[PDB]
Amino acid sequence: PTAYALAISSLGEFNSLTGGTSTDPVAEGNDYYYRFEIRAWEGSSGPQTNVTLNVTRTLGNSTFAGSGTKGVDFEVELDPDGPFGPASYAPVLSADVQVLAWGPTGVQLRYLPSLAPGATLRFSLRANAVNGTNTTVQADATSTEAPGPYTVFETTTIIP
Amino acid sequence: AYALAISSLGEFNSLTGGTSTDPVAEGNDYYYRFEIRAWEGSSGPQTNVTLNVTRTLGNSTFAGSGTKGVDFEVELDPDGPFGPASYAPVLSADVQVLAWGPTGVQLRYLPSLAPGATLRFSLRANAVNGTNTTVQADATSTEAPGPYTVFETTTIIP
Ligand SMILES: [Ca+2]
Ligand SMILES: [Ca+2]
Ligand SMILES: [Ca+2]
Ligand SMILES: [Ca+2]
Repeated sequence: PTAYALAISSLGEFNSLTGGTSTDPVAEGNDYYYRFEIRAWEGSSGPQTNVTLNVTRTLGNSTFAGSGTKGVDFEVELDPDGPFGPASYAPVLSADVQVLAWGPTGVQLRYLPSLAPGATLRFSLRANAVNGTNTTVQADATSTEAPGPYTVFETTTIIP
Repeated sequence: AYALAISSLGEFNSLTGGTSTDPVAEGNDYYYRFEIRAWEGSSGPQTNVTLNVTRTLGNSTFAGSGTKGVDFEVELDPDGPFGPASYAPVLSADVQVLAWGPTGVQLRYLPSLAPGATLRFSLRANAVNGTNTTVQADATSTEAPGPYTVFETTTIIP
């Protein structure tokens, strides 16, 4: 059997930090947002601690924007019962997310509360579009109990 | 003149609608969803818009022999995010299945894809193992060869 497991998925690119519509391609000089989901297995023995997202630009010239302010540069929402219950995504408190790194090529965010079995976190991250070459980002999820690696690669077409 | 985009939408427990999944338990079916999106600034419509999906890691397989409405679905949103028209299924004859096997599928949309329009592809897979499945999805057209590629990953509970 298995004690703990995590999943990651890309949801694509968006024109707003929360709600709004999907985009890609994006015109050079515009802000756009990446969204990723980290999901705890419903069969997990208990809560998972130090659930971390690490996102790095691998290709292209788009940069993660700003200095890393919650509600502007990034947002983290918790769906407490995931797809197993009718509770919706809601923003978490500022004190629940630690910004371990925030730079143009790389961000790292840790969720401090434990993540219950079946619960899902949605991360939204602001980028600045630059160039006529595709931007690719690698997104990696870990917890103390489930180190992974769990990795996706999302690609954005930037119109020059 | 022309440009295309691709995005992963993650994994689902149904071919259309239902809810998001991942992790998946071994022995269950699940569905990958990908979107190909024509640039709204494109000169004209784009022909032979193709999705190629291949397994890069793990043991999960694309399921069945490639029957529309069972193993895969293609939906068109004719104005994409720029207009309030929704996704609707396309006719069986609008989608050419160039390849369909356990490690690889290739699907071509035969009508031309208008500037700003989006295609959403759903593909049935069989979950096997205690190692992550990774799939590579590539989009191409005649006028925007790309290739444009994403890599989506599924946790399989053994
Ligand atoms: Ca996934
Ligand atoms: Ca819920
Ligand atoms: Ca994309
Ligand atoms: Ca629409």
